[PDB]
Amino acid sequence: VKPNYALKFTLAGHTKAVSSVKFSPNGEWLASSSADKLIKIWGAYDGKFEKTISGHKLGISDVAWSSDSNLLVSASDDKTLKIWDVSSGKCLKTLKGHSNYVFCCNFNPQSNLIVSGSFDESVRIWDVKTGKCLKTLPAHSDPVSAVHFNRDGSLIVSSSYDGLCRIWDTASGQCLKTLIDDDNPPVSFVKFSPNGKYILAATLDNTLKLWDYSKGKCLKTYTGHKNEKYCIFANFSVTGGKWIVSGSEDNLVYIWNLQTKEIVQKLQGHTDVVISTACHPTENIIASAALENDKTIKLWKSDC
Ligand SMILES: COc1cc(CNC(=O)c2ccc(F)c(CNC3=NCCN3)c2)cc(OC)c1
Repeated sequence: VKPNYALKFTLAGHTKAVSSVKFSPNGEWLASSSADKLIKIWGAYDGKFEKTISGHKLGISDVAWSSDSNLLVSASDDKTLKIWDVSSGKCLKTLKGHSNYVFCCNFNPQSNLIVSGSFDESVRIWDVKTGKCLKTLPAHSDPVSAVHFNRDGSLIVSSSYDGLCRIWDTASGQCLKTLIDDDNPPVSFVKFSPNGKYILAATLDNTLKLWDYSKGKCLKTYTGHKNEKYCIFANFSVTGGKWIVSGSEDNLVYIWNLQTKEIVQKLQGHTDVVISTACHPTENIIASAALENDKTIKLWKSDC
């Protein structure tokens, strides 16, 4: 019915706002990225600081794991992405081509491609092994807020401050569908559901929506949080109860029942906007991270 997430660890070390937290697919790590130009690796279960990964010349707005938990990709204001070997901490490739800040990134499930979105209004598709840019999509007419592959890798969903949500054919780069075709409000985050049938989208009017991709129709709307300014990550929680999880500009983590749309819990503790949340792949564990008045990551655990 409702979860009982409670604060277990607070992870300190970043010196500017945290921008993104992500659990490794094998469950043992949390990665965090920050405006302080650093990636940090933490033990997922005990919050134990593991290492700092450094090399970007300006702040990092997103980081993402490969399917095998061995690689990270980061998106930076230095206009590049970097692919990192987590074990060594070494930068394997620097992905050059965007002409403005890189804001968002993800691997495909095969982990042979990286997709990126930028303030230059484009979506780029990159070959992981060579670091070459395979395609540049003129996807949007304002900064790109999120990019995500579906479960079989054949689709990319993108969102932008231009108000659009578009779905792209990975193989050809051509647009399959414009899911949201408004010019306002900004679409500040999007992500496929784990089975690839639905799309979770945030708009900067304090709204999250669950869309049916195939039918192009809105199935659920989630409200009650504060989101009018920042591109805040949102998540499907699937290890226990089926929830939607999101940060909020009132410094709380919100948890909703996916089916009934009722708020089931609000997690209090951060002292700034909760910009990023992540859900552990096998345990009922949430990671949350906050902006510059706070700069910490918090690990929360639930019995269900
Ligand atoms: C007025 O125009 C704007 C204002 C903005 C406002 N900036 C942010 O919300 C922001 C800044 C730094 C971050 F690290 C993060 C968190 N990172 C992240 N979220 C989803 C993928 N990665 C968010 C954005 C924008 O385009 C994107 C255009």
